[PDB]
Amino acid sequence: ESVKEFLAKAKEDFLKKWENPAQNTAHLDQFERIKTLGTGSYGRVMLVKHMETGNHYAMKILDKQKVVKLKQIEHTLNEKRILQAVNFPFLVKLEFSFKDNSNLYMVLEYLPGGEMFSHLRRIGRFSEPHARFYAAQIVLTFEYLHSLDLIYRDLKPENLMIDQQGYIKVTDFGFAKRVKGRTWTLCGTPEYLAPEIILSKGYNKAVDWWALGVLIYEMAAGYPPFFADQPIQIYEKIVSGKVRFPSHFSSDLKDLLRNLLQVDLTKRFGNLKNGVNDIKNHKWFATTDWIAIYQRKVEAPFIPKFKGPGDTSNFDDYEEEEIRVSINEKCGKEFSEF
Amino acid sequence: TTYADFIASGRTGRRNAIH
Ligand SMILES: Nc1nonc1-c1nc2ccccc2n1CC1CC1
Repeated sequence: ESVKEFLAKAKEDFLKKWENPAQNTAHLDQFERIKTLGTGSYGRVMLVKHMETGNHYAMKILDKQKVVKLKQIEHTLNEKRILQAVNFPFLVKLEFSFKDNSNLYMVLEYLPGGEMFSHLRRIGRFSEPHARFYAAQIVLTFEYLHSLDLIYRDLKPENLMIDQQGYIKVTDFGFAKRVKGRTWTLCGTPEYLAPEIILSKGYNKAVDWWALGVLIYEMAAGYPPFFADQPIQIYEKIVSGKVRFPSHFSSDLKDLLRNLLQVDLTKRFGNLKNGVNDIKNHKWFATTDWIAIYQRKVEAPFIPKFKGPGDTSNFDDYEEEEIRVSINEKCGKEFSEF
Repeated sequence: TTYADFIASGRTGRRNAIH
């Protein structure tokens, strides 16, 4: 009942910003370029210093011409529109957004603790209580996002940052979409795709619950439930209706994962009449105090070593490329609302 | 072991999104 009340007020706040988005809140000249944190299909993320405050931020840079070539215009507009409107403890904050002749810029809070991905690969795997701690934060985040009619569509350890208190922040809203009915875009990461996406069906928020099953399995095993050298071989594994669990997985963990990694939509947890409560009330989460997680009162199982607000030791090294700004405006009409 | 199979695979690094 308090969840319904909290979400009702959360929806009112969201809808005001969704209907009247913040636009052009900074300029490139207000930032000092420090280091490239990463490059991917998401363009590039740069560590920057905001000169007026001395604050460090992670600046996502997208080339307008490349977005157009990749047919990602609508997805990029969704990303910025959604990010500027949301407000949740486990979501990365969009601090500023702007564009120039060549690029789009999204300035986000910087998490020097780095991606869950890097820590997970290095350590190998997380114990069940450690994995449960992160999984509970995802459960609350999807409960929040789904109540706003938002589908996330890109859950993976690469998209989960570890904050200075050991809690997570979901980043990368590149495929996030506000949709009341079903949708059809083939998007996401091969290992995390629900069978309904692979089989070109209309799908809904249940794909995020399947992706949660893949994440929990990956955190607890150290490898994903479906892996192979090529995406096609991964797709065949996903649709086969077969999953194998390590012998160290508890009975409760296996039961929860068979209900999340469920090919049948009428049977998938998160998608039934009781919605998110089928997950929250599962035996694997019996020790989880949901309010205490939300309030960040639970002691985190792992805290990244603090080496300063601008330290990059948790990120890999990338070739440093220029930020070129053409003298001519590119794709003006396409990115008018950004 | 499955761990050894994963480690020897080409997909242990950061995975790119598809569209
Ligand atoms: N916030 C962030 N604070 O440090 N890194 C952040 C981050 N924000 C992102 C938004 C989109 C995609 C990747 C992102 N990363 C991870 C970097 C390795 C690329």
